[PDB]
Amino acid sequence: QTVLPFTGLNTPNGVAVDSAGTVYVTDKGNNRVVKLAAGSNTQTVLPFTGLNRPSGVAVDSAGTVWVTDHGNNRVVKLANTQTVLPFTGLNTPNGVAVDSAGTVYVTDKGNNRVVKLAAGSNTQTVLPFTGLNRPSGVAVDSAGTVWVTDHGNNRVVKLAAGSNTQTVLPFTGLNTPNGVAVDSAGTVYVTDKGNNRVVKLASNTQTVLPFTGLNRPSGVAVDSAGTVWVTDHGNNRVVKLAA
Repeated sequence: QTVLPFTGLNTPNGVAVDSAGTVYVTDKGNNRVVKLAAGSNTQTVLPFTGLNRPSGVAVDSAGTVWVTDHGNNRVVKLANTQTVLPFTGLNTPNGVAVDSAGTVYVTDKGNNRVVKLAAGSNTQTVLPFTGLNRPSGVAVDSAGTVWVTDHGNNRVVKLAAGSNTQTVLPFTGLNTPNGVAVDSAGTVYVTDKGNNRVVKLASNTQTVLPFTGLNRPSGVAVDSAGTVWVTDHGNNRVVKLAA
């Protein structure tokens, strides 16, 4: 593993990576989002304003950055105009994901639900998950399958594309799973926050990734080359492992 050269992070939560290898991190305790260009030593604070304990971050292929502004019950995006997305009724939203169509998915953690907003729409859809308990991370693959970490229930669930009912993924021994990412090949990675580890599922037999010294890992992201980035929330750092 290598430790990325961020400085002064305070409980980093979410992480996202784009196709040029730029890494974006929500610096939750400093109310800011920072980024590192590939191979750079200086981080840049993005011109978001008014953030309060931001949690999740996602980036689309057009370089637009979406952040769940947890403490303000809202989702904001940056194209340098910041705009607030027209979600309604959110309660401490935390995970965010965006598909190729520009559809934004949010885990509405305080309301035990997952909602989505189609691009340029004033229509919020509640996804038909059931029995969720503080859902925390969300990922969506190219086929439209949605994965959610059901933090409070120590499980990961998914709604297969076109399905009306969720399935529980065959992970074993999770303790408050927090972040989820899915690569091009359908491999799912989950930060098992309460066990200080990152696991993955290609299969019903999971693997533990060979990170060392994690302390409540939170966010996870994977790039097109299979490199895995994890916010090591308890150690105020971001670490990565190449494939």
